[PDB]
Amino acid sequence: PLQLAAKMGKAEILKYILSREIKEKRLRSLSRKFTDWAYGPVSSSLYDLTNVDTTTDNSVLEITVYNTNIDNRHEMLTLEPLHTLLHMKWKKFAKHMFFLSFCFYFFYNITLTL
Amino acid sequence: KESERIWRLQRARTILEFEKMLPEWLRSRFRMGELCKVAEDDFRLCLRINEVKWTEWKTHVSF
Amino acid sequence: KKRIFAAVSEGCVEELVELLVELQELCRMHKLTASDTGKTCLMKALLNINPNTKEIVRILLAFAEENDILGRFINAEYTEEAYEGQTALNIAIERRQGDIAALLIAAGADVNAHAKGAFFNPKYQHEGFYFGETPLALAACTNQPEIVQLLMEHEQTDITSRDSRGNNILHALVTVAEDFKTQNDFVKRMYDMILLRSGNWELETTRNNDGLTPLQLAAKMGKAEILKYILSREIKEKRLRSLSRKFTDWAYGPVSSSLYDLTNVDTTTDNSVLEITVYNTNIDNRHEMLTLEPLHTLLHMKWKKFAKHMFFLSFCFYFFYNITLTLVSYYRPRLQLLGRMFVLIWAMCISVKEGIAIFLLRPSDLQSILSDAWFHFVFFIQAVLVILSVFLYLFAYKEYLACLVLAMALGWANMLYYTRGFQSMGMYSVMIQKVILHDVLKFLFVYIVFLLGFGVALASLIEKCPKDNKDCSSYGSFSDAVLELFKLTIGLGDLNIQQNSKYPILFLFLLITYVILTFVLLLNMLIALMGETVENVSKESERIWRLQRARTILEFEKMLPEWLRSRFRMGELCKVAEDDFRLCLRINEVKWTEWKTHVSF
Amino acid sequence: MGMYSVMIQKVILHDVLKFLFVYIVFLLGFGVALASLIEKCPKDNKDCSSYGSFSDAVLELFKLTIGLGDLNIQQNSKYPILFLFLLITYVILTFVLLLNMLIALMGETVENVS
Ligand SMILES: C=C[C@](C)(O)CCC=C(C)C
Repeated sequence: PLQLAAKMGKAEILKYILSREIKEKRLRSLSRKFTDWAYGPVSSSLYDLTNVDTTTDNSVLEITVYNTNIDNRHEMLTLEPLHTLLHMKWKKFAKHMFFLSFCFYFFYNITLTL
Repeated sequence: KESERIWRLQRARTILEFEKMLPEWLRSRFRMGELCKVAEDDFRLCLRINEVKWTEWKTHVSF
Repeated sequence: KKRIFAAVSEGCVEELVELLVELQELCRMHKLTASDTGKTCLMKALLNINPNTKEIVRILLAFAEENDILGRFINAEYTEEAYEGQTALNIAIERRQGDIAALLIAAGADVNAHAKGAFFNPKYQHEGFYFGETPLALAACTNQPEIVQLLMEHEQTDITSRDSRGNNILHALVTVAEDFKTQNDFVKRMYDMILLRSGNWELETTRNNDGLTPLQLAAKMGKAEILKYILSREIKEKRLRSLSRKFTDWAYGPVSSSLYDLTNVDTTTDNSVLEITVYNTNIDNRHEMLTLEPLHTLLHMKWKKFAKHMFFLSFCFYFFYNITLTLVSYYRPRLQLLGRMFVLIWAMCISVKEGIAIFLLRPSDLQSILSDAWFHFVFFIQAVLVILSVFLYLFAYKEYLACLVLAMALGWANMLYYTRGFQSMGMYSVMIQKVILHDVLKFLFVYIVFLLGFGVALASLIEKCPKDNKDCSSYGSFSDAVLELFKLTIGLGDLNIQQNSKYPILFLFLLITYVILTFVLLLNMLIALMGETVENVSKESERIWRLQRARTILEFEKMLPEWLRSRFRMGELCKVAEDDFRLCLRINEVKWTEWKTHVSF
Repeated sequence: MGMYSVMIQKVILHDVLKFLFVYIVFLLGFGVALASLIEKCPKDNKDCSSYGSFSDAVLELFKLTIGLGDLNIQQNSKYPILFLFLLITYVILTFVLLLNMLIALMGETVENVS
């Protein structure tokens, strides 16, 4: 149902499931977000990436990034567990490699011109 | 006001494409380790997030 | 040890009443804390306020006072590299719990406990939470009126206490405000309540470690509503009349005579509020803050008394210098040496005047090269061009003509800086400086990419002419092809066919593709970009022009010498009745709309 | 047609005049620079230079402002690179900046005027 809500385009259901916090001890296992500590305006949320990170098959991030044809894939991509995942993925890698690809293509194009 | 969505989605698709380009041995850049809070085999693989909401806190504390 | 922690984590009262019966029997110093970060069970009970919170902390403090340790570890220290300064009272006040905080205060806690830490003193706003690092300022920051009344109505509450940053309570209240009013602001009313309840003037005279009062701090940080409240703070009570800045001398229907205070507002002291609010454009909120009455009338009357005749004098001097620079080159031999020396004297004067300015500026104002920093560069370049061209003129060189021609071509285009006097042309000039750096640069980069890509393709498509006279090909090099493509980009011609190219169809196809990409795509979407930009700019450029004129007024004020700065404001009040140290300003302002609305109901 | 006529009388006095003043400033500044850049012709027949006076340079700059021509190079100028650079700068400032923001100004004016 998580991947189905991401693929079909239901933004509010995906937002609710990805940030589902239950404070009851009996139903704590049915949760994905845990607040480690809260201090005024700051908060330490422990989000769950069981099927969200693109390490499994047909992950939620890959599903929500490769289905542009429904057009609702930015208000859905701006959700916290996806937005911070893409941002930190872009910080750790996929940015030095993007500049490396640009440098290789620039050298190839200038040596094709010369 | 709409092209910002398309540029952000294009950059996200570029990030995912570069992620898929990496080999299996180089994909050791995974997320935070186990919770240990599940207390049943600790099969979870979570992510630490320290997010700030100054506007939401100001509105909540105002009332 | 962990049993008590598990008891306080989820509020297991029965577990703790069993533990306080079992533990002390084995006891007959007690390391009840976590022994690694200093987190005692008091905090661990108080981060998560479970429904059973009163009795558990009550019996815990009863066990503490039974062992004669209640007065020892009540001010427990969260000794960790991030916090390093937390106590039980701080967490109790934060968690919106006043009863427990009242019980802790009655039992005896550290009222003035500095919570000095790296997380508590963030480098930026988003890095952490800053609340003044004191329980009193924390109670005032997190909208807790009952708790801050309890904290202030105490004996050893150090109200005039400054934390590691040197911030007072009012500095902390300023730093936690908002640039725009949310219509439900509590920091302003808590500032008001704290000011009236305690402190006369030393509470607001205390300076930050940066050297700022709460007034200057509110002006620098960008808090417009707090600055508006302080600059127009009127108290009608005789006991608290001294804590006021605006006094209404007389009111007559819609007109009013407000006696505003300029103790630290006029730019006669060091780091004044007017200079602070006019030299910090990078926060962008410096026109709705500059439009406040004690600043707006100050800038207007400063512009009336001076800084307007001097602006016209500067324009006249630059106009005469530019016209006598033009007439020297145009009337040059292929009697009038006074002009030929006036250019040298004025170029040297403006060169050193721009050199000291180029050395005294900060790198912060160079962002987006909009905050009156580009014009200094162009003025300095023109000045150095004139003197260097004169230097090569005296040395009997040859390159003096090129430098002097560029100098006078730059000088006539530099007269657009002096158009700030008029509002209608000021809008046009600020639009010039905005669109050249926002939309024209991107189009220029894209078109340059499309130029040097098609330029080398057409240049490499055609070989040399059979006669080798370089006339039958019209594209014999890269520079020639670049110029010939740009000429047809303008629309002048030279797009005909049969240019000795071995592939006339491909050459024609590339020319048509370049024509489409430039004339139909880039030259048209440039229209799109500014067209969308101006609809947002036409109501925003007024702020930039007014701020530029205000910065010009302040710069001309700083230019005046000490003896000529006798144009100060109105004299002493004599109403303070204590040494009459005030230096106020008479203001007769009219509010017909406000009076009509007030009298209508 | 009354709407068209009142729009004529409004925009000529509101937007066209400011653009005309700015462009005239940019014309007589570049006009004397290019006129002073080139000396007299060696044959002294006033045909190899094409910029022999201020009025000639003003007319020849305005002609290429319209888009008629006469922007070619090697006009007997002692500094052909500087002359070309000044011509390109004038072309940018007129065709790309002033002629385009004039479009911006009436474009914003008419939405309030109509
Ligand atoms: C307004 C400042 C400008 C646009 O850089 C003028 C440039 C003119 C030259 C270099 C001759």
